[PDB]
Amino acid sequence: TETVGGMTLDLPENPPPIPATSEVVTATAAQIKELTNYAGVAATAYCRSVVPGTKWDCKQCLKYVPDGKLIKTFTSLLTDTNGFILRSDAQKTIYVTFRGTNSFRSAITDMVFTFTDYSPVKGAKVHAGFLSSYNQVVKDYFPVVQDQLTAYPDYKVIVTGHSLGGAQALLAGMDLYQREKRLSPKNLSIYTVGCPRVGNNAFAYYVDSTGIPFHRTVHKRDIVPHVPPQAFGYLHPGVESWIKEDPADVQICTSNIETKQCSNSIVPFTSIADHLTYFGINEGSCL
Repeated sequence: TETVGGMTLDLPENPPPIPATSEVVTATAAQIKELTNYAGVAATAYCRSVVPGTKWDCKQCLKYVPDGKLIKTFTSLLTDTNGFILRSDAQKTIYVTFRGTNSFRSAITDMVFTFTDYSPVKGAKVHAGFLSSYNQVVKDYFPVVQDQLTAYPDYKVIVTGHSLGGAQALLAGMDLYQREKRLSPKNLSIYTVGCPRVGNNAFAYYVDSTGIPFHRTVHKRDIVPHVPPQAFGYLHPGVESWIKEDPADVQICTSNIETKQCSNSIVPFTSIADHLTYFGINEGSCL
């Protein structure tokens, strides 16, 4: 079938098997568990009972944050960007979670690569679409994170998303770092699953300079972390955790600028199907 940026949407038959990986370190069980748990939280955003239902009783909800309390949900129609803030007293965590559209295949096939300037950092540019969506939802969530952190000032803030939601997560994390001075690398972290590239080289260097931990989990041959194209100027910051095969073969490329050794090693034999499951958790349909 079809390609985007030279990469398949549907996997051929007889793709080269995924090549063995021998810096790059195997994730421990504990690290896998933690990536899994925040992948699960990200998955709940696609549940209509959560947004806009405003309940926390979904399957992955009670599995990963059993004592969760929804503080706020929000939706921007124009790009179908949705999210929530949730607090766990048991885990001492304030969660900021986002998605974009659940129409994944069209979203990738129609995506346009145009940059807008990233105004906090001269020379830095981010995908114009992602940034417009962010500028809609920031009004909804930012005051609420400030308010919860005032009320629970010892809690950490975890920002998580799948797919286009991962783009919102990273933009939120950078905004929180910029404007909420009570947050730093000690108490703020960003986790994503199937995150596309979000900005240019300078944006990526900036993100790395903040020291805010940005985790990019990528599931086997998932196309989405490979768009938009590097050749257009885009570059991933963050540390890639690449699920090659569960339950134990998850490889960490510890460098904070994307490398050739994790999921970029399977390009251009990618798939949209691989975008839909992370650690056995369905991402996109609340299954």
